[PDB]
Amino acid sequence: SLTFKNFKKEKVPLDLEPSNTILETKTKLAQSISCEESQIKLIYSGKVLQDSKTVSECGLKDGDQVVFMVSQ
Amino acid sequence: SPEFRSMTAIEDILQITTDPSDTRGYSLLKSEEVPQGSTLGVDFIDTLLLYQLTENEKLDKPFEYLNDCFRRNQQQKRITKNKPNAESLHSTFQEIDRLVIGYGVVALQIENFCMNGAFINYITGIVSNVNSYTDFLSQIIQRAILEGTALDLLNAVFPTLLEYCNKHVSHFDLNESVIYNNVLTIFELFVTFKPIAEIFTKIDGFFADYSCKPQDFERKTILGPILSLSPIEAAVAIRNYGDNLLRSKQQTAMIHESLQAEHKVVIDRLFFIVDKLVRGSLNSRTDMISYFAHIANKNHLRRADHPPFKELSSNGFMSNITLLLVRFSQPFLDISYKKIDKIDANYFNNPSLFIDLSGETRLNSDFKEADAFYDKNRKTADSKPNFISDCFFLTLTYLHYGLGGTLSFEEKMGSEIKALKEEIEKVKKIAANHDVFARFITAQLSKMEKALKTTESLRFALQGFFAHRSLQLEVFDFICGASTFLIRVVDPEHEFPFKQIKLPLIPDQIVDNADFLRAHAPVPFKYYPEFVVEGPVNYSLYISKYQTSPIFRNPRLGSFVEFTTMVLRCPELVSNPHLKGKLVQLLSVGAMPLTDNSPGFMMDIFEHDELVNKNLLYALLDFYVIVEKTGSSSQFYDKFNSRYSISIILEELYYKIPSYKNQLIWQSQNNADFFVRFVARMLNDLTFLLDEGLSNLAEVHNIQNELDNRARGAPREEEDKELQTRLASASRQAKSSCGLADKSMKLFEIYSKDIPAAFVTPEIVYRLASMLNYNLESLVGPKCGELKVKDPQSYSFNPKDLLKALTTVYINLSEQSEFISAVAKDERSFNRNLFVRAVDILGRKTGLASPEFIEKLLNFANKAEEQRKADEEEDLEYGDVPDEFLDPLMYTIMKDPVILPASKMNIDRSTIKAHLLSDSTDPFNRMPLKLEDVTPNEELRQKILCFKKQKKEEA
Ligand SMILES: [K+]
Repeated sequence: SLTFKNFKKEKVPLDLEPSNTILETKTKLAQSISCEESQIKLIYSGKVLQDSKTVSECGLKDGDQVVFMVSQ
Repeated sequence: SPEFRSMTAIEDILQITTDPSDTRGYSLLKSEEVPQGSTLGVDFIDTLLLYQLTENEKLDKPFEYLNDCFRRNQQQKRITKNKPNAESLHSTFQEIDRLVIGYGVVALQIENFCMNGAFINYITGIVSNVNSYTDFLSQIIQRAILEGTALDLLNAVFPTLLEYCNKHVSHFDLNESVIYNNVLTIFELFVTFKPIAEIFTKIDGFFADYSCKPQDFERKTILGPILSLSPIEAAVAIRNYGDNLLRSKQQTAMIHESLQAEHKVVIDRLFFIVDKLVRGSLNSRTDMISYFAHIANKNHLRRADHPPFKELSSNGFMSNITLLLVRFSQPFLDISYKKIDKIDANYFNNPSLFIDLSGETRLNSDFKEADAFYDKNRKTADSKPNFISDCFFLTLTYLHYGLGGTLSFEEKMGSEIKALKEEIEKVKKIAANHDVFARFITAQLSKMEKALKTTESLRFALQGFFAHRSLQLEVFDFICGASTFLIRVVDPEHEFPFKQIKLPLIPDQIVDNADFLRAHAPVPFKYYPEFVVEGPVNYSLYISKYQTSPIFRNPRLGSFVEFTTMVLRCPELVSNPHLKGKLVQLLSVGAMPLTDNSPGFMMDIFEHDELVNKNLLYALLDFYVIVEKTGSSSQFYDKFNSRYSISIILEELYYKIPSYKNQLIWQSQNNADFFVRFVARMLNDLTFLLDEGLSNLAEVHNIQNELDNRARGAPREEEDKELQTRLASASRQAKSSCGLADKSMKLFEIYSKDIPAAFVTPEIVYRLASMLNYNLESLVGPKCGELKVKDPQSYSFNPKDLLKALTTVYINLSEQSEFISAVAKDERSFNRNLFVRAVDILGRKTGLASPEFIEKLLNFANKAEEQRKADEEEDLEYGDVPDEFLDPLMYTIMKDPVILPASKMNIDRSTIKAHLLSDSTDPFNRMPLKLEDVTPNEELRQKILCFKKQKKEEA
């Protein structure tokens, strides 16, 4: 599926069904580090992603690169 | 190729290349291998823009760069349209539009996205050149709305604009022309999007924190800084006026005009903005009421005698809000009044939702009854409020605390400036030999000089704003609308102005009424806060001093005069007599003839408005009496100031409006008891008012001579400042007493002219003779003759006019034999020579008195002296029993004198017995009386006996 890049480069491949929410994605990305889903922002193709939206509704296919940001 | 052109259009529009190390600005793309591939085109565009914004360099203004990419994009589309293959490049421009806008949203949604700058710098760039960012911003707004993230946008933009206004400009105020305009343009751009308008009040810091101090509402709240934009801000006033305070009138006027033109545009724009909020949704409009109510609630000391200015909202903020609230109220108060019933008269029947009413004095009720009224009255869960009704009473709240605090601030400035000039003048005299002391004195001069410049500049700016007729008209029209509303609340039918209101509400009362009157005060009106009446009237009195006053020639003026006359006609409505004092003072300003001698500006209404012409005369004659019972009370709006104000109106009504002249004559003929009560009061004040005026005028001289001393006694000099206080105080009281004396005497002259017989009935005629003769003695003797002040007009002191009026009264009553007789019998003052001296004095002001007038006065005096001569002849020849031995009704020597307990008259036991036989009253004052209650006058009985024995010895 998808690739999640940091600011300073640094990639984290997540396997997602085109159905789980972006809150579910974050909870997965958060799990894949040592942080809370609340500190994670996601930015894809000219927009911030939203907790309610399904990876499907976002227009994400496999191979795609999405920026993540970690917070305070 | 055509795979070129696209690639190169992308290069020129994002200003970026890869291999490429030549020719134009463009940043060489660093450094990833994935973007090293020397094609380019449509799907590399995200990558490129991500490089620009996250990867850095000194792309130090990321958001400015986005805007330019967007401009450059629009540019290229236009240039491409008119060339062979516009189509082929369409996919390219779309992708750039798509992503530049998209990331523009992102940049204005989360703080750390780009790694140069933050919201504050992006907003600063926007404020600096808003017109350049506007098309892009509009696309940004629209994109966020469409993706369901508008509030994220607003919470980055608007709180950031707060900080920009408090921290990045030295003063966000009218002086910062470009900046304040661009800030307004930002609000307008956003708030014109309806989905933005509906949630705007949900922005962080839209409301004030709980701990936010009142002066900080205008600084720490989303709308504060823009709402505070006004020419009556100190820094603005100093810049525009403190500039050259010695300017001509012509020169000051042009400054007023630019500032008014500018202030008008600001109110228009603030109103457009807030009206969007109000229309956005029930939430937004309720939150606005809430926001304005909180500001009002924490600003009550704005009306204290010495407001703590630094702990309160500013005049500019509060006045601007007042005008916006006025503007929201206009529609339901237009002259047709068809929407007037939308405002709930029972607004205060429930406990108040937004306005804090704790500590607010009511019109005719105390805390006790009002809280009781809430209990009985209630109104259920949720139940409230209605925007229109919230807005209307909030407007009244601001008129009092907002505008009202602004006009009192300005009113006191004349005195502040004069005191300040005097302190500076004194400190300028100090010879400071010691360097430290010399630095001290100059720091003190310089601090006072700064305060003086600030105050003088603000007086100008405030004058500019109150002379601004276009703005003040709105305030006064609100007042007139509010007046109609309030007459509608009082009406038992609640039908006015569609049907006339019938006054009086309760039959007129033929010793402690307060309780009765409160008990019959109308509900719910008696519970309305005093501020609903204090606001209009303070405003109206104050704004009268302006040439461009919104009151002068305003066709709605009628409504306010109507309300005023109602309030003066029905003592029940408003218990506070200082309030009524202000109201009558307002009517008197309306009655004052204009500089060219034409009727005062309210004369027309007094004449033609039915509710007024039916009620004002009675109202004035009744109020003239009632003010006596002013228990606790003090000047101004003193009983004497009120009587003075009433006299002006009475006198003008009688000169210029025949219908009021007839109503006056009518009251004297057909309602004598009411009318005599007014006259007795007028007469009684006239026994002391000249004395009081002279005495105060002599206390001025005592004080002035104590000041002059210089070798010093002190014979006591208490405190020099207390002397100036005592000197101003004696000056006030001198003017107020002489002024009233002049007016009362003139009322005696003009009335006695038409209804001489009202002035000659028993209860008036002896007291009148006594009072006229006494006042005559001052005017023609040393009481007036030894008084020498500079400019006696300063003190309404015209002994010549008062003498002229006084002597005319004698003339006007000169054919009433009861008067001729009362004057002839007044042993205390009467003396023919007083009239000779009057004639000699009147002839010292040429034209004061005609020869015809002089002959008339002398015919009068001659008749009086001749009545007195006849009386004394009658007594020498026929008055062989001393008078106090004679029964008062039977004229014969008393056998058994007794004292009546009510009248204290002596009368013979047989006479009172014969009286009480058929009529159970004191025959002199009609007081209930039983024979048991008379008291033997033994002392008197012994004189009569001694007397009868003296005479028995001759016969
Ligand atoms: K009407």
